[PDB]
Amino acid sequence: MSKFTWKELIQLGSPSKAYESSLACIAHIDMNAFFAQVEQMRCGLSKEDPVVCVQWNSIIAVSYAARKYGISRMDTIQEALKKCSNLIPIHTAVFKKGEDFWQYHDGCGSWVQDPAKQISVEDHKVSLEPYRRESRKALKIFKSACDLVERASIDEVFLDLGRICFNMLMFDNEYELTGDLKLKDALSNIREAFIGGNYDINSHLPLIPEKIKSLKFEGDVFNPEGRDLITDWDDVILALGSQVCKGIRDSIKDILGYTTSCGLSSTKNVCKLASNYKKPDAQTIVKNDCLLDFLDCGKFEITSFWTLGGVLGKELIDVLDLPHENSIKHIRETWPDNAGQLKEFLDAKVKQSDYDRSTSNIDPLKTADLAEKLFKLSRGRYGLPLSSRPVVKSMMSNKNLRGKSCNSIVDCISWLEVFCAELTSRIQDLEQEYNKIVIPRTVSISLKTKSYEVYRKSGPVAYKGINFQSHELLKVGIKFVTDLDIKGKNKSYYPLTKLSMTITNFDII
DNA sequence: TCTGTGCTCACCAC
DNA sequence: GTGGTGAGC
Ligand SMILES: Nc1ncnc2c1ncn2[C@H]1C[C@H](O)[C@@H](COP(=O)(O)OP(=O)(O)OP(=O)(O)O)O1
Ligand SMILES: [Ca+2]
Ligand SMILES: [Ca+2]
Ligand SMILES: [Ca+2]
Ligand SMILES: [Ca+2]
Repeated sequence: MSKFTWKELIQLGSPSKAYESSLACIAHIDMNAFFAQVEQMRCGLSKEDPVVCVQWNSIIAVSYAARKYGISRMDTIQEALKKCSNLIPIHTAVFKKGEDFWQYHDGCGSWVQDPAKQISVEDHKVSLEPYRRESRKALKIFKSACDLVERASIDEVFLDLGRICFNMLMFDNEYELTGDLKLKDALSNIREAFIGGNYDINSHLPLIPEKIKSLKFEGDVFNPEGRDLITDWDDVILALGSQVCKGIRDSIKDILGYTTSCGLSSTKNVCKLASNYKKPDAQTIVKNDCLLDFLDCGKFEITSFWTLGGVLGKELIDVLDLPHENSIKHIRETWPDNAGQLKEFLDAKVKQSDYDRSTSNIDPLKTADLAEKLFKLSRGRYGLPLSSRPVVKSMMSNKNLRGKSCNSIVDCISWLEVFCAELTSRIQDLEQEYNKIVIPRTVSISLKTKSYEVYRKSGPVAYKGINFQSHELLKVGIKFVTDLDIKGKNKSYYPLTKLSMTITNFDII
């Protein structure tokens, strides 16, 4: 008999509950050196070209070819050039003050000797739109290939591979395990059993068939301990996932040119670590059996977990007297029976004045949740559902001003054109994300004076029509900046040190 | 193979 | 209400 029940297997077929099954097959896919690849691709360059994406004098993304020279985000452009003279730095696109479009100034930048070809920080604003556009393309590819996709960030997704896995397992007559061997023949038992319907759902699954063990994982399977690859149905699901996953990743590579790193496990949190384990263009598979091996390999700490890499993670180091090293094993070793034992410990720790509820990130009421979470996380069995992102509350386009650039109403107005164009662009990236029409009803203009005093005017934006139009947003912005200018006469004001436009009260009609 | 004249977003103590 | 801040790119 198998460790797993029919109920846990069948649940993969359900988007709502697939993640809760210990048989969950989840993937985390992260674009390698994302802005550098998008610039590489746009400029017709190879994967092995040492390109660097730059903002002013900083490096914001470093291609894996560039990293062979010890270049990193830490280096300034000039520094990175001393490591590799053949470096290809590419500035992000920029808005020019007073223009409503961004553009690329190729062969320009602070590293370029010629004074003619610079991108002055004083007169320009970075646009990340090209990276947003590319991310959106990636997203349409992922969404086409998988019925539940979470957009974790601009270059990251989670995929719930449940349906695909389950359906491939049960109904896929195409697939070849080997020459003269197919899935339908290798899995005839469980497939006949499933259609048969004669199982009780809490009945355990039949033992995997010897013939299934020839099923190949795609990518790098992390078992330091040389465990057997396929011992149970979870390993069958994960292996099927890995194949499905490579194909999706090859899609991204073939349509858009981007390499990715990918983590495959039964859990999001573990997927996130695993995608990051090998870069670039690698798939890391972590089987449930190798979970402990993986978490204990020495690269990870309590602090590695998502939402525990912040101050809350620190408090947990202090509040559980955690070792600086091997803290994952530690937490599992200290409370090996159940969430309860650690919950109680937290409660006991809380009361003695080792801390005050003024600077604390730990909620006493919901202390169980924390204990379940850590207990689960430490064994790599804490499964969160994939979710969509919260609707957008506000969008701001800002410029921190240096110099005397903003010395007048017309200067402001020139910066406003840029903010307004950028915001208009971003409304659209959202209209396409939501496939619904999105209009902001309120605008706010803010500025900091020469002496850093804040001025702000906030109000409704009138549309002479049903459709949002950029020029209407600008018009209200102009009025507000004009009113604020009047407000500041004979007071510290110009030259300004900051100016921004924030939209809010989005109607998602 | 963390960082600064980065950039943005959301939260909640004052 | 929001500036300072925390967090994430
Ligand atoms: N500290 C930062 N400053 C500016 N831009 C950043 C920073 N961190 C990330 N970004 C931008 C540029 C990155 O290409 C993109 C995605 O971030 P991230 O995935 O962490 O790194 P990456 O894709 O550049 O490298 P990796 O291959 O390690 O994922 O977001
Ligand atoms: Ca990345
Ligand atoms: Ca990332
Ligand atoms: Ca097992
Ligand atoms: Ca302590």
